[PDB]
Amino acid sequence: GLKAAQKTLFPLRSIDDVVRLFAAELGREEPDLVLLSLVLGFVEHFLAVNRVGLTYFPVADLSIIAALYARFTAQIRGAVDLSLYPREGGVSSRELVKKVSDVIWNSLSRSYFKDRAHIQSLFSFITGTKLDSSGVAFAVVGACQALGLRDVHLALSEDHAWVVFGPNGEQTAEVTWHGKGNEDRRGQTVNAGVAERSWLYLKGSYMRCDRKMEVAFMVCAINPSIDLHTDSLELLQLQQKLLWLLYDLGHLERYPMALGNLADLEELEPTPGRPDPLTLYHKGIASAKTYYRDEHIYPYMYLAGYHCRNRNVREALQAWADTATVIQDYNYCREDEEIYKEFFEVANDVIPNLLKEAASLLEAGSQGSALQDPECFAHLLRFYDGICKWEEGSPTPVLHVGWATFLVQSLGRFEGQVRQKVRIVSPVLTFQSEKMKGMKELLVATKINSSAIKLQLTAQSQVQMK
Ligand SMILES: CNc1nc(NC2CCN(Cc3ccc4c(cc(C#N)n4C[C@]45C[C@](NC=O)(C4)C5)c3C)CC2)c2cc(CC(F)(F)F)sc2n1
Repeated sequence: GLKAAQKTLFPLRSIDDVVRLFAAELGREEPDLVLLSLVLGFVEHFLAVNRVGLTYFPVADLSIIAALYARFTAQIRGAVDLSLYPREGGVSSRELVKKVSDVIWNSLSRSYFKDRAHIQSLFSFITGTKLDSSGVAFAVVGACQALGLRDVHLALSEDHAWVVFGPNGEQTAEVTWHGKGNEDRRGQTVNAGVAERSWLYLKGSYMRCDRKMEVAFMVCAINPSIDLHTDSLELLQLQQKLLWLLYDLGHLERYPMALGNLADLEELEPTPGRPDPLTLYHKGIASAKTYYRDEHIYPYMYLAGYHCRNRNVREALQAWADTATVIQDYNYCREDEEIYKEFFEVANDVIPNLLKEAASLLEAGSQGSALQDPECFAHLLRFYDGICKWEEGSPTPVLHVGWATFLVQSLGRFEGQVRQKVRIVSPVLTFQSEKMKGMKELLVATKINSSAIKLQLTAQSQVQMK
């Protein structure tokens, strides 16, 4: 509106007052995305971007928030003439979605760093004319809500955002850019990306938000970071309390990564009487299995990262094996580089460092070490197997020799007597990838044949002539 009922809690003087506003909006037929994003962006600005003069909490006065809200609605309503886009059947047209996208896009500053922190909210859009990639998609949805377009909703993969709209909510439209140096596809469907089985479009198992999930998205989008070394405790608390509010209302049920975010916040500062982080990570994985065909990678990464921080090598390896079992059924496509980077860093930095410490602890007499557990060797092998299977049939390759030395080193952290205990069948493990099937006979030698492993992992045809 803003409607009278939306104004009664102002001024917001504390974290808890912001939570009360979110609770009130989430109890309405349609929570007001523009109001909520402006409030979060205002408090984030004064808690993380500029803390000069902060004494407790940046009071959000109604006059200030209402003026920002009016700037947004005036910009959208003045620029989008709905009479040019008649709404057949109470649903929106592709041309109307494209117009809203164009209005947001054309408002942005001509040159700025797109990966900056704190450019996600409508506060940033209004005051700085800057948005990050997914911020543009959220702003399009908020503008559509402000215009009365109840069918336009945010769609989210694990690395991109777009909109759904139209009859039955069945149309898709790109509304923002993805990554750096890719060609704009605004206004097009996501069908080519779904059909090519890229990770970017999740084989179609992406999130189709309702309004409550769009509120969850903006809460996950809070960025508490003040600088590289410092987070705002106030914004961490706000994000944590808002995620618990959403959790209790059922609005995280279909949002795996939000459950992982909540688990990470609980690990940092547990809330008495709430579930443990592990329970929450497992709920995020359950959500992905239940609603998204177990086609998401990050729920397992969140779990693996917790185990890795807790130096629980066995369960970290299991969770990484599970990430690879998801990725194996994708084709590695152009624009999937973010997930390639995660696997590369896990394989070639994180696992090596974890196993190096495990080896030192084993030398010092550790008992029950992952390095003496053949099931942990099997998890390592299953991790590589899924990456090799991912590569099969893909338009771009995954493995190269820069992976091969780390594989040889990690395999060799397990003594041959441990490695011998895994039965590879066509502790028991079955390989899905042809690369790992051919590597089987190299996996039990006391001194692994490093050159042969490298040949098998990279499918290198030849050794040096001379
Ligand atoms: C909360 N809601 C939420 N979150 C989203 N993305 C989150 C994805 C996970 N990251 C953290 C992160 C990043 C890498 C990690 C782990 C855990 C592990 C593990 N193991 N790794 C791999 C590592 C270990 C490494 N190296 C040294 O340690 C990092 C390699 C973790 C938790 C934070 C953002 C998105 C994206 C959307 C699409 C958009 F809208 F944006 F278009 S919607 C949306 N919603």
